[PDB]
Amino acid sequence: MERTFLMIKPDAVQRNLIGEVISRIERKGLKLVGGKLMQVPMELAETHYGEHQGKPFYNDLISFITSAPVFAMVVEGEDAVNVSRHIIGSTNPSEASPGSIRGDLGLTVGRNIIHGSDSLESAEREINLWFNENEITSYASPRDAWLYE
Repeated sequence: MERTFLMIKPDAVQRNLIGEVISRIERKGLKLVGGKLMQVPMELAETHYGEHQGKPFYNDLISFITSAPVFAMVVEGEDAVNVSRHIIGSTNPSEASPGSIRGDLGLTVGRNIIHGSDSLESAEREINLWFNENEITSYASPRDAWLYE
């Protein structure tokens, strides 16, 4: 089944929203398949946000993402990448739909609660970068028979 990478950012962790964010993912029907609270190594940060490398907000993205732990997640479900993006909401929390994570919980584009893989491509990249196969479980849930055909 389709999988994506999610990350609860240091802002959420420092605001004590880990529980709140996880509930919103769970209840949508996505399956938590890998997860770990971890401090982010300087190496890992740069390679993860490689694609932005030139920008006006890169220096401050590295310092931020490493300023406290994060909750790194691997979530599984049908259409996971775009479903996740849907409940996460637009980058700018001022434009993200009310009801979405960013919409309800975040204030500013730089401090916006949670990261989600933006494509099937970067999903597979990000999953392999943050997790090793043996950290990612794979299991059936009672509700699976009732989320899908």
